[PDB]
Amino acid sequence: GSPNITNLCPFGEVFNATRFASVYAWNRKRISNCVADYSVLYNSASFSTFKCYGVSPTKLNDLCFTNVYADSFVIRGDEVRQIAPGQTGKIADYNYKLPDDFTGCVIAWNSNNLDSKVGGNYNYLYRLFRKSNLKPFERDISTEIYQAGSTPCNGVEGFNCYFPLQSYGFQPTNGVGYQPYRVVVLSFELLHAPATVCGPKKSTGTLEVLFQ
Amino acid sequence: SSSQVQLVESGGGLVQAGGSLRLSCAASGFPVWQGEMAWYRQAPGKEREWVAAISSMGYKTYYADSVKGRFTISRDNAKNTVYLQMNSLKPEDTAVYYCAVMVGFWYAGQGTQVTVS
Ligand SMILES: *[C@@H]1O[C@H](CO[C@@H]2O[C@@H](C)[C@@H](O)[C@@H](O)[C@@H]2O)[C@@H](O[C@@H]2O[C@H](CO)[C@@H](O[C@@H]3O[C@H](CO[C@H]4O[C@H](CO)[C@@H](O)[C@H](O)[C@@H]4O)[C@@H](O)[C@H](O[C@H]4O[C@H](CO)[C@@H](O)[C@H](O)[C@@H]4O)[C@@H]3O)[C@H](O)[C@H]2NC(C)=O)[C@H](O[C@@H]2O[C@@H](C)[C@@H](O)[C@@H](O)[C@@H]2O)[C@H]1NC(C)=O
Repeated sequence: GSPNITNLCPFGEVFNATRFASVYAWNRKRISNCVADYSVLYNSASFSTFKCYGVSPTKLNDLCFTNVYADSFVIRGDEVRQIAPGQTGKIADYNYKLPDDFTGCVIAWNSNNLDSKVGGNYNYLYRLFRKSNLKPFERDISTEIYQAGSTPCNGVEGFNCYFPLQSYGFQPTNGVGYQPYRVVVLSFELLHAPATVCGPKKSTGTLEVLFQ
Repeated sequence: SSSQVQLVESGGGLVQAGGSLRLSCAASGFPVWQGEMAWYRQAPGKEREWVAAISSMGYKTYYADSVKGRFTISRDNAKNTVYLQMNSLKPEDTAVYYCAVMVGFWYAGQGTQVTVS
């Protein structure tokens, strides 16, 4: 027959979501126990980045013993280079860290037309200060006052005592390096038990639905 | 290190009705054998129209009724390229043609314009 709509993989929901997470609170969606939605399509015009590391994107079709994690968030154009193995900087250090041996794909696109507004969109936040670098795929959503000097802060902001999250200000007139970019990181979770719903790499005949 | 994932169509152009054209689709970042690949076309007025497809890991081909007998899809795994052979072109074959691969979702190229007088 045909799969239940509950059994279609929600890749379209990842890329087409109306709102994206702030990078410090990056969102992870597990894609599992599902088969491809043949109505979901993107082209070279959709993305400015689509790079995979150590893996073909055709692995996204193999979910019988694998889950896909789609991590998504908004950062600045000039920070997209940090969503890659072996990078350092504000995003890699304190917000979203990929491992040196990363296996998976990174997709990004310019979201100026949705995420910037006249006078600035301030709803996207990043972590600016942290006592140590994030481990790969670590997530920090704490909001403790950061002690930048030797004097303890005792929970009050001042010189050397800073609230650690700060807002991007996305204006449509910003240069492209300061415009917002939506980012989707696809990685794989190897499983020990077979999926209830999935499909083989070799075609089973689903292509006929495009000509119906 | 990284590999960019990209599909680049080429070979479009202007031909008078009854003529032929062979479109090419150079793929990057995945082996074309490992994916279901397909051609669709984008007509000025109309929505997306799938015209031809070939199986993952196999040779079974599919075609839109509107192009059966006229178009042939094929795959050169050594050149990592897919082709669309278009014969006996009719003026309502005029559209921008895209190649695409199923990677969880369809991912398509940049398009190549085909105009049939
Ligand atoms: C889920 O998202 C899909 C993908 O969105 C894109 O990708 C994401 C990742 C972001 O990067 C987005 O910014 C981006 O849009 C949606 O599909 C996309 O929809 C948009 C808008 O509907 C569509 O863009 C249009 O494309 C046509 C065709 O462009 C080619 O052809 C012309 C000649 O015909 C040529 O000149 C071009 O160079 C291209 O080669 C274009 O004509 C449109 O122009 C209009 O808008 C621009 C805005 O800049 C304006 O300047 C023009 O003057 C004119 O008004 C416009 O650019 C994307 O092509 C399309 N992408 C794909 C892969 O399909 C998807 O939207 C839904 O499907 C669409 C087909 C459309 O019907 C939408 O209304 C639907 O909602 C979305 N899905 C849902 C459910 O929301």
